[PDB]
Amino acid sequence: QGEKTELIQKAKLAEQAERYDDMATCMKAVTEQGAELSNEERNLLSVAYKNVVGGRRSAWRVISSIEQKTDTSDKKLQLIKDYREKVESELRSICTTVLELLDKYLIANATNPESKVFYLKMKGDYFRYLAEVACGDDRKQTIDNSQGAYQEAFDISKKEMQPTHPIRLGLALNFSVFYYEILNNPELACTLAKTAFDEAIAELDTLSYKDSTLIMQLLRDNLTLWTS
Amino acid sequence: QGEKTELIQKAKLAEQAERYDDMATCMKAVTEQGAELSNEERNLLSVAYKNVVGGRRSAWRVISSIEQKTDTSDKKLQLIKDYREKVESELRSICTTVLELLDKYLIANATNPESKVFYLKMKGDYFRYLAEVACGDDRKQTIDNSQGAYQEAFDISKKEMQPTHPIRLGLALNFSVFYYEILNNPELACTLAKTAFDEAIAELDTLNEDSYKDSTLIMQLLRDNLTLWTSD
Amino acid sequence: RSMSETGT
Amino acid sequence: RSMSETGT
Repeated sequence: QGEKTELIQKAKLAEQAERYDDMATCMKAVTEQGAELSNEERNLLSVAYKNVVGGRRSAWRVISSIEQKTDTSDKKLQLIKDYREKVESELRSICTTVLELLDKYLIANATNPESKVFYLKMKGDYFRYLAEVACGDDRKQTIDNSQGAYQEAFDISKKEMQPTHPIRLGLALNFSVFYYEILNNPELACTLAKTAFDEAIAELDTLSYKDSTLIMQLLRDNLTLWTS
Repeated sequence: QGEKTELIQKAKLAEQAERYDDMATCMKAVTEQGAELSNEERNLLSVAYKNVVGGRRSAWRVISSIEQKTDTSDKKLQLIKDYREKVESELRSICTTVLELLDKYLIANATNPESKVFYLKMKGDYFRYLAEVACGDDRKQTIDNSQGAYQEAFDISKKEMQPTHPIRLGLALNFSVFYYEILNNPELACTLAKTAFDEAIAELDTLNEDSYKDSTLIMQLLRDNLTLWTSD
Repeated sequence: RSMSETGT
Repeated sequence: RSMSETGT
């Protein structure tokens, strides 16, 4: 469409300028046209929201740490909490926006199994970011939602994609992070990452090799950290 | 005073969170309380808006660089210009906000030469950022407003201010950049930077003892600029 | 720290 | 590579 080209061009401009809120608006607008995204469009959408939500996650982490070190009956503590809650509501709004696009357009209209794994993984990621800042019954539901998406993504990728495929490696990576930081199960996080590494290294010829290698390096970085 | 203490608290939280739009919002509200800013509050305001305007400038530089590289007949040329203009508008709004803060509150209520220099340098900076994106006659007008502010800050500081002090050094750094980048007079930019550096070294023994780090780092920026400008 | 895909 | 005070 005459507009879809306009929107992607703005998206690529916004990306080079590091205006990720503009990038996300353009890519969200492309998605709601209804047509399946190309690999290029898919990556622009992922890069945009990764950066949009990433800025709030880092802000939340800074504020919560300050909060955890502040005294109880200290006057200045309520302001800290209120600021954390403001940042929290932005993060939730961003995550629910992404999850909406996934459920309404992206997962459903995926034809490749590779495309479907990409989006199911994205679904797991954004419920995981919600689970990072959830508590109570809220936390239990978001965790199960994140797990459900990762587990389905995991199964498809094990049946349809090769161990060296970057999307399968990247899903193993983020699924292991889920086990380590959300479920707090480090041994299972280690096995998930190690298994993916070992299966990929046994086929380094049947290999895009750069992105596989760099993801496998993140897998092993985590493993070294976790086993130490 | 109750709200002012809250506003500073939130300003400092937003800074560590790197939420500079929030930080600038809080410091603008403090400035509009009308009272002369302490040195801490003054720096908080400067950091907040430096980050806020700086993100628009870096984006502007990227977009303008792409546009300069685009054929004049390209389909997407107008889209690129449209996007540059959107960012220019944000940039001009931020500069206009700082400039009106400077002229209605900060420069107006300054009662000492140091605050005068600080705020007139800031006036010079934000008019310079306006000049970076101006064309036609308002380029000439923003250039003259930026230079006039820098020159007055410079005259006051040469008379009243210790030459090694970070405020004096930062003014000379930014004025030298204005000569290099805005007036495109590289020889005068070098001399302005070199003269400031030399006078700072000569008066090292009267440098304020709690400015050692900042003076060392700004002197180095002067030397780095000099090295670059006198190479190619 | 622990790294996810965004570290790439 | 020209730097102003924001470089600090």
